Amino acid sequence: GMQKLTILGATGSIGASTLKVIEQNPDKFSVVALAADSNVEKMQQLCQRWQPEYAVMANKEAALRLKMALAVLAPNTQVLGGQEALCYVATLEQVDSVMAAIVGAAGLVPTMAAVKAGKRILLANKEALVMSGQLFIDEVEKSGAQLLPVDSEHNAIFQCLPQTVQGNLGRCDLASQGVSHILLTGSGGPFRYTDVAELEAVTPEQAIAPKISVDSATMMNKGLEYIEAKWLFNASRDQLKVIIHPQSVIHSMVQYLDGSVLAQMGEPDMATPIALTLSYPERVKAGVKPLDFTQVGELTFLQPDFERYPCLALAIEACYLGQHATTTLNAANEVAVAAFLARQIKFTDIARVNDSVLNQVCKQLDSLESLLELDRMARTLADEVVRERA
Amino acid sequence: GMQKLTILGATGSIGASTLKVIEQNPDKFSVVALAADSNVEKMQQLCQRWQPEYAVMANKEAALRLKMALAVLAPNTQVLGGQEALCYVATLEQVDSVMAAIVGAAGLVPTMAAVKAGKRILLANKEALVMSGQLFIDEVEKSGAQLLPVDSEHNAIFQCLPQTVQGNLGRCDLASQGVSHILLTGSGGPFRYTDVAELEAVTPEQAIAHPNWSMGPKISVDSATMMNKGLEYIEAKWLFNASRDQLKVIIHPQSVIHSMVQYLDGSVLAQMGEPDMATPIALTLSYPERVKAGVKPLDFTQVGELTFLQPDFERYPCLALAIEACYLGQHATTTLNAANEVAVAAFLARQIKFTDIARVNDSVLNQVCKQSLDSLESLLELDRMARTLADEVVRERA
Repeated sequence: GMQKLTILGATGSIGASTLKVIEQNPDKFSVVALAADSNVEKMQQLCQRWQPEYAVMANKEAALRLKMALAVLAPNTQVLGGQEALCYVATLEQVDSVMAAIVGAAGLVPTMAAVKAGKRILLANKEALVMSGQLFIDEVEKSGAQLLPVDSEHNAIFQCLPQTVQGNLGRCDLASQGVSHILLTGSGGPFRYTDVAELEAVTPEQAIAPKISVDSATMMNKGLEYIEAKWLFNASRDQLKVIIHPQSVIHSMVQYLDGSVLAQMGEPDMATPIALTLSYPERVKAGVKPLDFTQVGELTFLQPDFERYPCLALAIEACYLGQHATTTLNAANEVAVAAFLARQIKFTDIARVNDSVLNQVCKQLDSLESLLELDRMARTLADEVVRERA
Repeated sequence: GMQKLTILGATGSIGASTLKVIEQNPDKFSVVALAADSNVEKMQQLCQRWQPEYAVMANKEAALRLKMALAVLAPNTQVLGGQEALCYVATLEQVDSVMAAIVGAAGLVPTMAAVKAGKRILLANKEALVMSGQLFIDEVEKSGAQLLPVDSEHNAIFQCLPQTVQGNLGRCDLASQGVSHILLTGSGGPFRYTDVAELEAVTPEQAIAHPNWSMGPKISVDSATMMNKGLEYIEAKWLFNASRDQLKVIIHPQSVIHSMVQYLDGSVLAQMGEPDMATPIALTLSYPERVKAGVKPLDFTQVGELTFLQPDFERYPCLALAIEACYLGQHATTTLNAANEVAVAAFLARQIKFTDIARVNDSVLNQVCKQSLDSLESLLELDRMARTLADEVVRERA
């Protein structure tokens, strides 16, 4: 039958890619609610095109402006505002799936509301597993919600795993389904061939080839992905390897016990992984062409050097320590990057800030509230370490 | 519980790879019968190690020599000889799976006997589908036998396909499980970068060199002409029920990727691994589970660069013939396969040039299908007729 969707985070690239898949499959997917942060203009255009039952701005002042516009552009769309309203559209009885694409800590509560209601969760918020991995997996178990990862690397891993593990994410023992290890691939960022010595002098201009760009450059992006993969797939440290693949044609791979490797490849378009999150276990047209082997060029592989990418080592370390450490590390890194971009600290100080803060905190029963509180503490400590370094 | 095996073709590399996997999993697999053609020395050593209930030599004279060697060294091994005995061990009530690794046309009857008995078939004979695809698929359907492909390409495709297709091979509509197409992958052979003009003069030595897998002379030459990929195309049609829109061919020179499947959402699944036949075998034995195969995980720090090319039909005319033969049906694929056996043997005998292989294949195929209810017997007969014609065309070329 028709699958009914709420899209949390409708005005960014993920939202757009989701809508493109839905546009290719009007017989299968129906948009009940669209929700966003504060890009009212884009949201007006989308409510006009999609005429959803509900439209929600996270910001109440932004909601008011949208309401005025939709009196005219989408008169049958009920406009709402605030966090409560995000939870309300994420938990509607008629809704089957929730694209959880509101980014940052503000995404936690609405995503979790969808989990507690037993929805299918198309997970495109990093914070849910980076900050609150154990909570999320427990609440998913308790409600019977289905979790499907949107992000490219996770989605590729998901596709490369057997059906038995796919249907029971975060609870299968991987060794028992024949998995030796997961190969999380990444481009290595723009400093992949740069001599370690030259990293000290790197500028924000160079690092950007904004926040997510700097994370690419440090491989903190991959670290956070590693942490998420641990929770999504219940992988131990022996089961999770990071491989640099500079061309990003392969999006990730799984090594099996018999020697077999499965890899997922394709054109660089988020509609591909999204489309599977919506259609699983079936497949649908995504508006993405088949891979052109005439243009992929050479594929190569490198082992990450932890001297080049110290943030990657920290994230791996933090992962073994648990939720408190991953929350701490994620928070500290937001502050550290903001400081680098503000010119206050060198590129290589990002890891130093992260490393001090992490060491300070972990030298000493969780909720989303207590973890947000730790996130704030960690930020305060990072502000102080940033000061020591200027 | 314990899976019971008959191995047809125990003394070659496939047999050895199968026995390596079994040796890693004594709690899961047990060998009921071993069968071979005339390598008594190797069979004696294997019967001594495995002490199977039955040992069969295809050649009755060889069976007699084995029987004498085994009286004491393997006293509980009943030794048998001939074709009837191959069918008997392939159809035993206690046997669950049959590694069908007897190569050539001689493999047809025993492999078919296992099919008709409803066994799990670990298919490692090309001829079953190249010569008699339609027959095999129909008999598999009737008996409830399971076909699991051993060959590297097919096994990779199998792994890149969804569980629903995997459990119902040759019966599923591929479009309906989201498949756009299968990408059949080949190395391109040692002449992949060679100018077409220089192909005329190439030698057997050149044709056999720098291989990514261990292969005998014939299969190596087929790799050089891309006849290998053509035959595999024909098999893939029967095995996956793939239409003319669903089967493509691509060159991947390093043979790290073994095959790939393109899906409707843009997603491509690829199977990769060390060039060790224990990997695909192991899955044919363990499916839907997995087992240790004695093969190391792939080391991505040593695979080097992966690249892709497109086959040029001027460099690979056999590939065009195979595709054409596939559209024409069983008679044409049987004819082509037979003609190519003769043509390659002639090239290796230094009677014809490398580029005469396609010319011989092309004449023979044209002659037969210009001039117009199948059985294994009638298809063997066509194979012999096509061989006679190929012998004649080889003579014209020397």
